[PDB]
Amino acid sequence: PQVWQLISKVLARHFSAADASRVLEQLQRDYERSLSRLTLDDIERL
Amino acid sequence: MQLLLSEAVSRAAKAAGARPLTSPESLSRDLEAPEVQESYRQQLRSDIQKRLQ
Repeated sequence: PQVWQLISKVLARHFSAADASRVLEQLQRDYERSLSRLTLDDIERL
Repeated sequence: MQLLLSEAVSRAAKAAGARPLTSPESLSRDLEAPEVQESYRQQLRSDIQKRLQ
């Protein structure tokens, strides 16, 4: 369903269980930081 | 902002210092599948409109 759920399954398919969660947390922190730094130009590149 | 989920995960896996047990190509291929990439694109659009308000 939601993308974090999709991603969680993919990572569990390619990483050890411990690694998969760590990648997913890092991915979310990275994602969160990119939202905090969002500009109008970023939006316009969608 | 990374547009491609495969690129965001590659950068996150390196930052976390985690290597796939399959291969980085198999992981990217999986994340580049149209459905999962579009789900990522739609989530991003949603979150951007959340930032915008």
